[PDB]
Amino acid sequence: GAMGSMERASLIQKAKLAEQAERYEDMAAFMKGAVEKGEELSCEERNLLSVAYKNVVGGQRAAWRVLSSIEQKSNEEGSEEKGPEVREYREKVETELQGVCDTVLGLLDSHLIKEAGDAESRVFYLKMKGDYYRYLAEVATGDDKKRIIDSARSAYQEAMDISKKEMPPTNPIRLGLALNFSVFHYEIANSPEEAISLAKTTFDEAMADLHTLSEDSYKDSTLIMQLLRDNLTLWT
Amino acid sequence: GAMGSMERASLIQKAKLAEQAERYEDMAAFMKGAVEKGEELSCEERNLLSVAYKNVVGGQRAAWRVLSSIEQKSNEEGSEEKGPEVREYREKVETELQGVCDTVLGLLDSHLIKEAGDAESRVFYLKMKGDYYRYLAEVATGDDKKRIIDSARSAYQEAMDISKKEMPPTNPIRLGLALNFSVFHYEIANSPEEAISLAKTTFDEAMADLHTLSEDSYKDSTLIMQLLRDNLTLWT
Amino acid sequence: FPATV
Amino acid sequence: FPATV
Ligand SMILES: COC[C@H]1CC[C@@H]2/C1=C\[C@]1(C)C(=C([C@H](C)CNC(C)=O)C[C@@H]1O)[C@@H](O)[C@H](O)[C@@H]2C
Ligand SMILES: COC[C@H]1CC[C@@H]2/C1=C\[C@]1(C)C(=C([C@H](C)CNC(C)=O)C[C@@H]1O)[C@@H](O)[C@H](O)[C@@H]2C
Ligand SMILES: [Mg+2]
Ligand SMILES: [Mg+2]
Ligand SMILES: [Mg+2]
Ligand SMILES: [Mg+2]
Ligand SMILES: [Mg+2]
Ligand SMILES: [Mg+2]
Repeated sequence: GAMGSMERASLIQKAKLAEQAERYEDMAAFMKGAVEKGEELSCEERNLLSVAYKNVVGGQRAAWRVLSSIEQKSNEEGSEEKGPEVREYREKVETELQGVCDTVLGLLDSHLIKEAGDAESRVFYLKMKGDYYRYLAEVATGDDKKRIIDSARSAYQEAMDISKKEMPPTNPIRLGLALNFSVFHYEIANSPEEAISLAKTTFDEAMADLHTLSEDSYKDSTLIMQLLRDNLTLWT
Repeated sequence: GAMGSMERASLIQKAKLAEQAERYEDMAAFMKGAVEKGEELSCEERNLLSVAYKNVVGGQRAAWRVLSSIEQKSNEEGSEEKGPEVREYREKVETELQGVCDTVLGLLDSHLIKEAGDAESRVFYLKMKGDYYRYLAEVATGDDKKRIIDSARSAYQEAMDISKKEMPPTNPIRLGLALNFSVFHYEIANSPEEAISLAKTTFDEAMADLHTLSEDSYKDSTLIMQLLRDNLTLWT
Repeated sequence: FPATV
Repeated sequence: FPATV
């Protein structure tokens, strides 16, 4: 596409500059261009890709939630019918969000996942696949809502199976995957008990593996562990 | 343009929704579409237009500053030549910023300013004109840098002359105009003494007019007065 | 909302 | 940076 003429290393460089500048749409476009060069991504490059799109779709989600809440109140008993505008603009944001999710899912399917053989890349990408189907599910209503939910579940489950076989319990990717799959259970799949069980088991098994880590590996790990605890406190 | 098929009232409605959602690019596009309907803007609509574009160009400016600082350090003695990427990406953001400023200046010239006859609209739009030429000046270097600076000065000055004749000293538009013209003097025109004199005179003359106001008019006014004082404290 | 990473 | 409105 429009990044086809730019060197891979230059795209990576500019993705890092965009991050520093909090220009996440640009970041995402640079990283999409880098993925489309066809080479596998390194560990640091995978993080650039995920950060970029997480921040883009995060903003879209926050806006969608604002508009959906306005829309719902606008459809209460005793609310003045204020016309089609709120629905229209919610739909506009929704379609843009879906477009970004489809773009990410397309990068993962062409051809990041199929070429990822090491656990740390394969689980990373399958977690992203679950995440972006989850974001599609957050806005889904039609005939394919259940299929979108199952697509998210299936990606998360494959990631979970690999992570438990191939990674230590304190691995940050394993921990973040469990965090998000637990949220998927609570918020998407109407399975709060599974969400709580997964978060607690994950936390406890990570606690018992901390003793093997250096001081630095004891960081993003206890960081994500605190998010698991935060969620458990919200949920119980 | 792309808003040509949407009702003016619907564009205004959606601009307010975009603001609530912190979707300022959308906000700006809706308000551009509203301006292009060709009718004058009300007081509230003028505020929607200015907020939208202020937030868009504000983000671009913040990013430009991050990248320009990286670029400058990259051009220090003993800095590894890291290639053209930082300059390129700074230029990309700069060109996009210039594009937004040109769009705003085009709306003001076609035909907001020429149809604005009441002081509160004419000063408002001329202040915006000064502001967006100021943002162009912040990134300007070539043959027309001095002309861009003088365009900003000329718009601010016409706004100042009208505001002093036609508005009370506590009028928030008059106060905000003086605030920004003072910053123009300090940061753009290399005239810190004029900046300080303007901020102090404005503050003192507003102080002496507060007694005429209701409790609410005593609000955005003392709000902007505090910004004048903040700047004076930074500058002295 | 609950936390995700 | 100084304040503007
Ligand atoms: C596809 O899922 C990516 C998830 C899995 C967990 C974690 C992930 C994303 C990123 C790149 C990382 C984060 C850690 C928690 C950041 N630390 C701090 C703030 O102190 C947050 C970032 O969003 C990484 O650093 C972390 O190593 C890994 C990759
Ligand atoms: C073209 O220049 C617009 C400037 C002139 C001063 C002020 C302006 C902009 C807006 C629309 C307004 C502001 C006041 C200060 C907001 N108050 C608070 C936060 O408590 C900030 C907004 O950016 C307005 O409300 C204020 O009335 C006027 C219009
Ligand atoms: Mg090459
Ligand atoms: Mg839809
Ligand atoms: Mg289990
Ligand atoms: Mg009409
Ligand atoms: Mg340039
Ligand atoms: Mg004077």
